[PDB]
Amino acid sequence: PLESQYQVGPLLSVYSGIRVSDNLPVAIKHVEKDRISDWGELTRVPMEVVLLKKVSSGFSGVIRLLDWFERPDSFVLILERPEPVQDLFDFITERGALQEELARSFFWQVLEAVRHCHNCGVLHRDIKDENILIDLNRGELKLIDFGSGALLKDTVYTDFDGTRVYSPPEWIRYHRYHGRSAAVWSLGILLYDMVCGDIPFEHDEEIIGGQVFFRQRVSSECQHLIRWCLALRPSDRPTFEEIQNHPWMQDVLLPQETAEIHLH
Amino acid sequence: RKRRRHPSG
Ligand SMILES: O=C(O)c1ccc(Cc2coc3cc(O)ccc23)cc1
Repeated sequence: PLESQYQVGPLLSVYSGIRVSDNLPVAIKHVEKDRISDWGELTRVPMEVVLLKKVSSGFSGVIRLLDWFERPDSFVLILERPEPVQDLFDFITERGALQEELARSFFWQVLEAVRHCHNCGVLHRDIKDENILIDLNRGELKLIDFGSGALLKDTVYTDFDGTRVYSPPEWIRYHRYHGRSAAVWSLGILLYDMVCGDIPFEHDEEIIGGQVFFRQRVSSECQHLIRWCLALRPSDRPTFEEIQNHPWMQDVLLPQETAEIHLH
Repeated sequence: RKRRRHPSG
């Protein structure tokens, strides 16, 4: 039973919760069956549950699915809840454009988390600041919301339900994309968002236009990485290895250094 | 400049 094992709190459809077995903080996410796009098996479950199980492990860069329940009209997902947290969207809203040292640490942690997803056969398809939680005391970032994800494949994708302003121009123009290169595009949008204080593009014409204007002082090295991730042609984009070998990405802070310097 | 969230779904 679901109501007995957890104390359900108010809204955060995600609710705050505590696991009665040990007073562990949890997030209780409810997903209505009628709105579920893709299904998979593990036992028929939402694709989101499949992907969350495949990435669940000791690696602290992705949100951990602790348990799940099926109800007549919905599935209930018990997710870990770090405290204290703030999502990266609210963090950037309040603080504005982040120092490049902080953006480097955050972006590096997102890269490691996305690599973890891909290593586990999972494509997130909705990388954005809203879907990233910041453990304010440990300086560790967590990728959340796999509700738009899919199994990682090397063939073309012709469906997409993530966030359009983070979607790549080949999706806008031709409604097709490949997983890793579309992911790198969204990471370019995220990095610009970090160092400039907001995303670069709002309209489709901007997404496909191929021009990146910097509204903030950003180093030549960081500008180059962003423009490389935002190459119009997917094959012109860097691999994850090329991103992490890029000159701007060197000498990253440790997560605890990041918290002590920038979060405490 | 209006910074805003963008629903996915
Ligand atoms: O969909 C998921 O996967 C998911 C959803 C919610 C959480 C828990 C959470 C705790 O504090 C928050 C603050 C925020 O601004 C956003 C989310 C949270 C975790 C995962």
